[PDB]
Amino acid sequence: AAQTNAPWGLARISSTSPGTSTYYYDESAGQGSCVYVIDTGIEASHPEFEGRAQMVKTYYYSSRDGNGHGTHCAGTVGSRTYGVAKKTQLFGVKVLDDNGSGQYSTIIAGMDFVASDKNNRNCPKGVVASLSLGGGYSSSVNSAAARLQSSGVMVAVAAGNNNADARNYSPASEPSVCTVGASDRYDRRSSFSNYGSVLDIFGPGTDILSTWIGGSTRSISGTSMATPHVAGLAAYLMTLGKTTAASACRYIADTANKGDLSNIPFGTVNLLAYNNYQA
Repeated sequence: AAQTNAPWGLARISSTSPGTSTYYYDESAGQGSCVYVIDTGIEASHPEFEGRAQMVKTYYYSSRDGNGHGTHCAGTVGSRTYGVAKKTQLFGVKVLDDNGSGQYSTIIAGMDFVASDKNNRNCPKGVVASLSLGGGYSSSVNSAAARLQSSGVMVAVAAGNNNADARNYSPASEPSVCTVGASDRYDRRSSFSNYGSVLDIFGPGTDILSTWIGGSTRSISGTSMATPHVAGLAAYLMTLGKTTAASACRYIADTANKGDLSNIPFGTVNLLAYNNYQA
């Protein structure tokens, strides 16, 4: 399948070169997979989600996304126009309030929720969780991410936006999950992207167009935006049967575009997520 005039990040993930604008992907499109977006919620009523999104859990007075961030991330995973995996099922878990903040204890509860809740959902092709959040190092946060991964969920987490080594942030520093840095449309490391040995992969993160609340759209930047590209890619690849939740991060690294990013510090991987789709 070919989506013309796609957001640059979608085009980038199906291309061996920057500077194109068509997204190419297998029509299976993540059907039969599920992606949990653990964030500020999801505006499931947005036409871009086509009935494939729903809120399953909140820790606050509403499950609605009063912020936009979670809706944007969910859009990059799976919206019809802005998403990598256009037929996946999206499940929202609101661990962050409408100002985008959340306690680590709530975030941990949300991760353990997903590890169990997937047994209440139909995801024959596999389960992914996208975590566009983080703060300072916490062994308990890292352990919760490790549990979620161990339970059979492909966990993708943001590297962080501090232009610093991600070893000092969580859950980015957890070795067993997929830690995602951000790049721009010219294959440069995003100016804010964290780096370091704990990163597994880069995805598009600067000037990413996606869904927003109030049935709208907007372009924002962050490792928050790169993470759902990788989560959606994992769901897409798992639906194709090319990899599994336990092996998807490594498979994405194995098949990535290699050596193509600039300003990658010595010791950080130079790997850009790539679907290797031959039309």
